[PDB]
Amino acid sequence: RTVARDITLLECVGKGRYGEVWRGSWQGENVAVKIFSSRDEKSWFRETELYNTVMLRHENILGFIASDMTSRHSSTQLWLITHYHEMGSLYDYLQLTTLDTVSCLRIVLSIASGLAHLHIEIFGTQGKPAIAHRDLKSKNILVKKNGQCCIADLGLAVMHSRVGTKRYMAPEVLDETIQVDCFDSYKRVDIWAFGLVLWEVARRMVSNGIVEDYKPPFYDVVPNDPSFEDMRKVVCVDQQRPNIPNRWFSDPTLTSLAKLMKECWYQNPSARLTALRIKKTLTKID
Ligand SMILES: COc1cc(-c2cncc(-c3ccc(C4CCNCC4)cc3)c2C)cc(OC)c1OC
Ligand SMILES: COc1cc(-c2cncc(-c3ccc(C4CCNCC4)cc3)c2C)cc(OC)c1OC
Ligand SMILES: COc1cc(-c2cncc(-c3ccc(C4CCNCC4)cc3)c2C)cc(OC)c1OC
Repeated sequence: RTVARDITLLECVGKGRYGEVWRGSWQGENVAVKIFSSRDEKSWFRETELYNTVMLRHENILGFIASDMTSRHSSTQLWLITHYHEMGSLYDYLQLTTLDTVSCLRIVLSIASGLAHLHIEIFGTQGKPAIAHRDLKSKNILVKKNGQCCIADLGLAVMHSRVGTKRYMAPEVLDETIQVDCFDSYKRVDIWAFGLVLWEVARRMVSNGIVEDYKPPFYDVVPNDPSFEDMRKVVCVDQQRPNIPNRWFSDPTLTSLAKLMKECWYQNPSARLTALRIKKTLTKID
């Protein structure tokens, strides 16, 4: 039988330290092809090892298709092939889209659903180990045509049965007090980052004719490409948190979301809500 492996690379949709991501086509269907830099080969190995251990399948996790290693004359080429989401990342989408109550909640609940699925150990034959993502951010979330999102990029993920993006790092990572021996610590780092993503999305929800412009977390207190020290001063020494605008307190949904954010940002990691509790809270809003 024929094994059709050719993928037509059509358009580069992302480029960075990690390599490039291309919209591609296989057997007439769009796929996304991440071509790894040499600098980032470890992320290919980590994601491949994870998927070789558990084939994750969830509406809110970016769908795996294949991992490929191809020998070249002097090099090794590493590709990760996934489903393609033409609307792009949440980061891109929020730049020039505003949201209503229903679409805001649909986005954030879908993220919480994907994150809870990663975090929760499932026993038995169709089960999975618990997984922490370790690099949650709006550029690592893709928007689907049905209004839900999916979480992408498991290159830093850790299982239980490169470092994260500095802007999204939790206080205990920045002050190096994280209990590296406790898997729950990594879950709590994800929850901190989830709270920041929630803030980013909520700013784009319209209420009473008002909306905030898209900004990344801490845009008003650190530079672009903030250093580790820059972040530690803000998050650990001064214990600053993203601002909640007054106008949110005129809207019941944004008021509830502000409370939720605050409970993801406690300095004490064990005080933060769990992904499952966030899901429950979101289902009771509106
Ligand atoms: C090796 O490389 C690649 C293979 C494929 C590919 C192409 N066509 C058919 C297949 C296939 C899948 C399953 C089965 C079996 C399963 C057990 N029993 C019944 C039948 C046979 C064949 C596969 C994997 C695609 C690639 O990319 C997109 C690819 O490169 C990454
Ligand atoms: C890697 O990705 C893709 C692979 C395929 C593909 C090609 N040929 C054969 C298969 C297959 C056929 C039979 C069985 C089994 C295994 C248990 N016992 C009986 C049934 C498994 C696999 C598959 C999935 C198709 C894709 O899309 C349409 C595809 O996604 C791009
Ligand atoms: C974050 O991580 C990953 C994302 C993808 C991925 C999947 N689908 C769609 C995309 C995308 C498509 C288009 C655009 C826009 C943005 C502005 N306008 C022009 C183009 C952005 C993003 C991307 C990046 C794939 C990965 O691997 C294969 C991947 O790594 C695991």
